[PDB]
Amino acid sequence: SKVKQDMPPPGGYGPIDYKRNLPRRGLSGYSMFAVGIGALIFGYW
Amino acid sequence: TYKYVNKKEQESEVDMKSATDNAARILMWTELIRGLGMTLSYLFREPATINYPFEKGPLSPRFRGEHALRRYPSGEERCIACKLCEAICPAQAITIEAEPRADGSRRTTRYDIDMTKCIYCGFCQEACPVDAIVEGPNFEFSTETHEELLYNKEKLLNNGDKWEAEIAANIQADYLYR
Amino acid sequence: EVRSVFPEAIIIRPSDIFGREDRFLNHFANYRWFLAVPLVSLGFKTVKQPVYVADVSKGIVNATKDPDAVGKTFAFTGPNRYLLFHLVKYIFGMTHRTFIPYPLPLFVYSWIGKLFGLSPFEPWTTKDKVERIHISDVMPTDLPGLEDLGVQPTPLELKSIEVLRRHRTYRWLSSEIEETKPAKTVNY
Amino acid sequence: MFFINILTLLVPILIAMAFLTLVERKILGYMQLRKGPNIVGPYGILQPFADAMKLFMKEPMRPLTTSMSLFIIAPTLSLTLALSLWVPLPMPHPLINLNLGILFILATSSLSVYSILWSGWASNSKYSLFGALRAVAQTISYEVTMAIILLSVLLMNGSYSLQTLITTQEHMWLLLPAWPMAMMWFISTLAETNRAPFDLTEGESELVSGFNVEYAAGPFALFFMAEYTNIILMNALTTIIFLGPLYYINLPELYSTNFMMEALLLSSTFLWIRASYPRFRYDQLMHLLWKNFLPLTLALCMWHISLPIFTAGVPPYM
Amino acid sequence: MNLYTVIFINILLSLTLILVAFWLPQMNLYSEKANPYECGFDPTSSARLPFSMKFFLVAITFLLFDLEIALLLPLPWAIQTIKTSTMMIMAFILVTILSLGLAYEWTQKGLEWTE
Amino acid sequence: MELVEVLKRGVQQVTGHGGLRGLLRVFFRANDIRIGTLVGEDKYGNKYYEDNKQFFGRHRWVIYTTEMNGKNTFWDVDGSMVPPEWHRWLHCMTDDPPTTNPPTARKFIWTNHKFNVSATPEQYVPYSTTRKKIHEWVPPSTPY
Amino acid sequence: SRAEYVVTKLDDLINWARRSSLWPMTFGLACCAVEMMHMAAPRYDMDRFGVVFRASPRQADVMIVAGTLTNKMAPALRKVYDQMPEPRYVVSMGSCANGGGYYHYSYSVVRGCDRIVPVDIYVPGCPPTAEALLYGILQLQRKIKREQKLKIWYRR
Ligand SMILES: CCCCCCCCCCCCCCCCCC(=O)OC[C@H](COP(=O)(O)OCCN)OC(=O)CCCCCCCCCCCCCCCCC
Ligand code: SF4
Ligand code: SF4
Ligand code: SF4
Repeated sequence: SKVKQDMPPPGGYGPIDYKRNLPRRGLSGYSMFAVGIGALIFGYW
Repeated sequence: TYKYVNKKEQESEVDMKSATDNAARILMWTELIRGLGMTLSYLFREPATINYPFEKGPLSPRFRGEHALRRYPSGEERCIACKLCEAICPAQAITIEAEPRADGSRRTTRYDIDMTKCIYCGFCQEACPVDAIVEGPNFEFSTETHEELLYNKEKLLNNGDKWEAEIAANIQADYLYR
Repeated sequence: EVRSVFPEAIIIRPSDIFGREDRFLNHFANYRWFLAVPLVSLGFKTVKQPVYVADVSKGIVNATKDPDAVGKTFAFTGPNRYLLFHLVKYIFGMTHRTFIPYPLPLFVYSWIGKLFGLSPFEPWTTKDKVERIHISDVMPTDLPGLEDLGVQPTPLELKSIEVLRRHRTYRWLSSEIEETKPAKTVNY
Repeated sequence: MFFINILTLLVPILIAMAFLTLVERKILGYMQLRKGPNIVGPYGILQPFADAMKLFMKEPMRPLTTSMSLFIIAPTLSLTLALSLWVPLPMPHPLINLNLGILFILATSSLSVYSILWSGWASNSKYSLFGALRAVAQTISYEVTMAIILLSVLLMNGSYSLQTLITTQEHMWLLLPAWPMAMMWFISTLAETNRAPFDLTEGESELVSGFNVEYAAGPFALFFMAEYTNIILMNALTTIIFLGPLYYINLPELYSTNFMMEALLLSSTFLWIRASYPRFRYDQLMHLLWKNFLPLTLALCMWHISLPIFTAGVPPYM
Repeated sequence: MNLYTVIFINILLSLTLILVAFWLPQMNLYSEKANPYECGFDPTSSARLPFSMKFFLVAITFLLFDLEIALLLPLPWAIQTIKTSTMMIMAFILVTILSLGLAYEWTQKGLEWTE
Repeated sequence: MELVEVLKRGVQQVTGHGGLRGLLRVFFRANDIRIGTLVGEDKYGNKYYEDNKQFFGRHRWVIYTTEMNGKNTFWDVDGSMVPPEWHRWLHCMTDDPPTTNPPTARKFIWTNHKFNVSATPEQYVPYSTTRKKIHEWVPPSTPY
Repeated sequence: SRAEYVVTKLDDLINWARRSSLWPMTFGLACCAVEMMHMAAPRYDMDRFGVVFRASPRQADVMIVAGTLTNKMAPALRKVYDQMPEPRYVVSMGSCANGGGYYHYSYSVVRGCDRIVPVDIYVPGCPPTAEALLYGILQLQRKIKREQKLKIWYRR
């Protein structure tokens, strides 16, 4: 019978990811200072 | 080819928005809450640990552990004192001494392995032209003394008479690769 | 009784042995935890001829190969017979702590040893230990000893620091053997 | 009856330290994709007792190069102060009601430093001395900020007593007026207790068990439990001062339970912080806490001096 | 008597625990375990030698800042006075002067360590 | 909801080892309550459960015997007690257990496996399997 | 009930403590130390069994000789073993330390750590699988479980 050698499947393997993926998130900074200062002024009152 | 890892293109763009963003990176520990959330994410994952004596890590038929001397299905001793397993053993762990068995057969009167010299490399089992000595599956033969790890013909034949049900099957899997 | 049962035997009779984990020099050096050391008759009228462990060991290990020594007793004594007061003074000089000697009778020191031996653990002192400490060692020259067996005995002054540096403090641990004005020997 | 109250205040805190050990190990584990102790007990509830018994049965060490007096009296001081700090804690009704409670806290902690600092000297070793000097630098870093932060915080309370903050926080946490003060106090409590990222005294890969390398047995156990008691103490102080739970004069047990919840969260945050970040360098710590926290601390002290006045919000004396 | 009682009790707890730690176990004392650790090999020298520290100036100014803490700490009692302006101005002067001294030390590189 | 389903699964785990006696006998002896399909028992009494929805280190596990060859293994559990019929399956060398795919029987293979022996008697003491190489002269039993 | 029974039970308790809280030492010289790390890794977590590393020997109850022991490193190993406070145990890991291993016949190798320190258990391999070293650790636990120290104290 014919050979069997554990070759890769026909059509190649799928696309592997290797690049960096660190997704941006969070608020705009303006909003964070605003929330802090609002809580601060409310607590002062 | 190549590529830079810690090289910005260049500088000289700033606005109040970017300054506020960097100043809220500072003063709020923004890039540290990310690591905190990472470790929190790991808190809620199924851990990879296993109850060892009950559930055990996966091994292969090629796995080489304890040593054992095998027989034919007739119960005949399979080694023939050809003494190349000791010739190639790169730690000089194997001493062999032979005689005619009084049946006129080539057999060993001696087969020792200092298992504190064996590097568990498998050269002996891939050199034995009869598949007499193998390197069995076992990895749970820790002892309280050095003398127990100085084997002889009887201990190896006992390991063979013990693990043949596993050795024969793993060989059944692993030949056609060798 | 050992002769009566098994003749062709060897009976070694050492003096009070000293060594790294003995109960002779360490026993006299642990008298610092009490702020003064008692000695019957201030140590005088008592003589000690100690021996080192290596000497007794080499003696036994050669006697198990010597074709002689089949019906022979031995006196593993060692050299430099010592008087107890001067010996404890040397111990408390090599162990650089202090030295406050004072006399004590044998009956009260025996009662002390008794109530110390009231212990489920390893006692610090016993009546028989006091008695054995305060009787002198026989002049051993009626018997062969080590040099008839192949060991040259070791003086205390050369091996005592190995035993006694454990007991020193800082300010004295880095002190040598040649700064202790050695003990005064006797012959009697 | 005061002795029974001492029991109720002492033995559960020791149980809670001993189980903070287990909680630390298990949370670090599950943050490391592993399971902590689950063998000795049903879920590891006996591993602290195993650890303690093993330590108190190991032979101690009285080395030759050391000073035995400081060597033995320093762990005593450490546990004694760590366990005396818990005494005036209002939860809500304290055992010892002092009019200068936080001063007692500050003095007791600044004396708790001396346990480390005398143990490291008596242990005549290079690593112990490294650790003692590192502790000197650490205290020099954080004590100024601790005092001024607590001053500016209590400037809207009116007193150094801790029972008064339960009334100051009757309707609102002090976290909202002062979140920056709370931030820097949290990091100060972190540098205090010699906890991560500011370990810097038991710096395993820099100082191989600094101030403890010559300590083996129950002495080492004493240092360990003192650390793990001061941790819970500092979290309790954070949640008493800032995260004020609910008083409800009829029901003090509600205060006790909400205090429990908040201190548990803050201690778990300490462990989380340990698992996340690496160690500082002990000059980066001084530079940080003198060049980022102290100017801002002084400025917010100024602000909280002005703020009672231009708001007409001066607190009362009793 | 209550605080004295609590502190005596904690002292007794610690001393009893150390007695237990020292007189319960079994000992095998000898000089190779009672000599200092120093990572396998023996010390080349003593630990009781001069240790050149490099934040001595920061230590002195910590002492001065602790005195400034002492001066600032009576404010929770000062604020209940009737004036409220002399104390305002004096606290402002004190804090601004402390911060000016800190800025001078910073610029003249005292907070930095002697390399 | 979801919480309810996982709590139902927890109840199934709690009530699937006989009763409280067996539940504790398993929990304090293996530190896991996880239920699986009984693949096959041993001649000593081991159980060899299985559950394939778990990840690839917990989908097969043993629940050891309380007495193997007179050792009282209720607590002194060890991994050597798994005979070679199940070593291959437990260490995931196969997907074919000895209930369906048993091994070839031979007249020299041990019928009674042995746990690891290193401290007891019944252990291995080494020695030379060879014989006297040089033979010494046996003198006569007579004079002259 | 009886004094001997009480002593047996107290022995069981103290053995359980020393057996469940053993604190090995960060002493890894060669390749075998990587399998020691992997036994500290999540799959075979040692801390599950109450086994946590302490870098100091004086806070350590056991040493794992994981690597080759040279003539130059043997004094340090012995100093460290001495500095460990009793009760203390040793575990030789790999053919390099149990015996000489792949370097038995060389000039700068001690042909067994058992020439320098006493060994309770020998773990064989080159390297041993982390499961194998875990078997060795649990075998040391089984060994401590049968000390009978207070029993001999009672019977003296
Ligand atoms: C109404 C008008 C008036 C209003 C007045 C108020 C104005 C707004 C005030 C905002 C000030 C907030 C205070 C923030 C303090 C932090 C200061 C800072 O800049 O960070 C310090 C440090 C800097 O690190 P670096 O990268 O080197 O930057 C320095 C560059 N020279 O970076 C660090 O701190 C990192 C070291 C700390 C890491 C510790 C880990 C902490 C993890 C987060 C814990 C969060 C939980 C807090 C819970 C506390 C609740 C009690
Ligand atoms: S596996 Fe390698 S080292 Fe071991 S006995 Fe065989 S040939 Fe020798
Ligand atoms: S075991 Fe194999 S290689 Fe070695 S002597 Fe026997 S037949 Fe030859
Ligand atoms: S026995 Fe093998 S794996 Fe272990 S240290 Fe030696 S060469 Fe490396």
